[PDB]
Amino acid sequence: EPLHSIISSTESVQGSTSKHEFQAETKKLLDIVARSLYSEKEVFIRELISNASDALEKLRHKLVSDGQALPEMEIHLQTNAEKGTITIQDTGIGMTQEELVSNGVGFYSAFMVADRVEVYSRSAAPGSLGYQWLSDGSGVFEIAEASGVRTGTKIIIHLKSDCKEFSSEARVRDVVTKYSNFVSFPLYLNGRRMNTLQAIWMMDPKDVREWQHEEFYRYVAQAHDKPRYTLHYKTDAPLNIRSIFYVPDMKPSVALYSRKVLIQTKATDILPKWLRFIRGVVDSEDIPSALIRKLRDVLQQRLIKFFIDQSKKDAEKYAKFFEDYGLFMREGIVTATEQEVKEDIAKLLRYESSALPSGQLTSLSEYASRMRAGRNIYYLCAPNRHLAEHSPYYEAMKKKDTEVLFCFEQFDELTLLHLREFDKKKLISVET
Ligand SMILES: CC(C)NCCCn1c(Sc2cc3c(cc2I)OCO3)nc2c(N)ncnc21
Repeated sequence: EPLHSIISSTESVQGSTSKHEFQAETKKLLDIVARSLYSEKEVFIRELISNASDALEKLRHKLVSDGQALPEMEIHLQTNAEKGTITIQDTGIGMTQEELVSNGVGFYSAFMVADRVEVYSRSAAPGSLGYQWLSDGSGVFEIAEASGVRTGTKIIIHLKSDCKEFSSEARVRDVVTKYSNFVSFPLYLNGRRMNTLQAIWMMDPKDVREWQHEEFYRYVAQAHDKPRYTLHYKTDAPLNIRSIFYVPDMKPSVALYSRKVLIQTKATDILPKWLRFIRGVVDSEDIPSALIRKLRDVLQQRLIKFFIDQSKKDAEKYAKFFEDYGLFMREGIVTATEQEVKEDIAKLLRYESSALPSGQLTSLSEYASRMRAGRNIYYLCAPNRHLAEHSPYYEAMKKKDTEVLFCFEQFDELTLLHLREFDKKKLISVET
């Protein structure tokens, strides 16, 4: 068995610790984080991992920048049921003495579950001394020079009396696989490797290719088919977004990460209700019921444009897509309030036309681009094609030289009825 242990008692303090009042901001902040900020107390494990990752990254960066060799870059967790402790060490960039004295606020979440926190840290900088940092989370911490400290940071948590659960390996394992499956550096628990998954949404879209997208699709959608559609969307311009969206090839939710770190597996609010058929992940740093709105919209127009290009890249596959998911588009159109929201989604609708061969579809805008200036969009629900063609109501439009849209289902017609008007033109039935 591949048992990797890097965690042991090498640290010793020769002198005495100097005592140290928190600054008036930090006392209140610590209590806010430890007693209010988070709703689930397990997330401390999450936060401490995040920090660890960060440390490691800038270490890595730094070294690769200076152009020197890379050491072991790992994150280790150790549980101890009888000392009743949980420990997290990283071999990343450490903390200088000033960095410890002065100030990664997620760290303080540790005091949500601990009644004493014990830290050993040593900067990666050349000729850096190790230091010990101690605190009961009141208003007093202690600082002392320590020896036998490895480069990086070791955080030892002495759990509260009824928080002993986080000294159990099974519990901690569950928490880890829950929030930290996609950690960017190798993570071990009690000697055993945990994370195997690659946060492929952080990648460059050009560097990810099919088998990866399939693996991840099956992961987040918990499915066995393949995605029929794939949109890898990165942006920094409006807000920060690293997202992947899949449309299942089976005919009939998105996870919210930030930090390559899970926040909610069921982010139903991140996409509009009519795009609930979409699978995948949204990763955004601008995420602490308002900005989620901002993001939800941003994703909505992004996805709409996506499906439009999909139409104009492969109209037959998109035709099938409209047959399998048009339900959601009609629902979303009727559901919308502001008009051109309705029209935006309406750009995804595909219907048969009198000026098109029976079987072929077009959109409203396509229709309009052949609509001779002069003002109205004509449609008609018949049971089938040839019945619409032989409707007197249409045969009044045949030699009147006008194109007419053909619906074959009541929900389509109700949709166009609700829509009322689309871009500088109203939708009228030829039975009016
Ligand atoms: C390098 C440092 C300036 N980055 C700021 C975040 C501080 N920090 C943190 S959060 C933190 C941790 C503390 C602390 C204050 C913070 I904020 O006092 C006792 O230990 N974790 C780090 C880690 N594993 N490696 C390197 N730095 C860490």
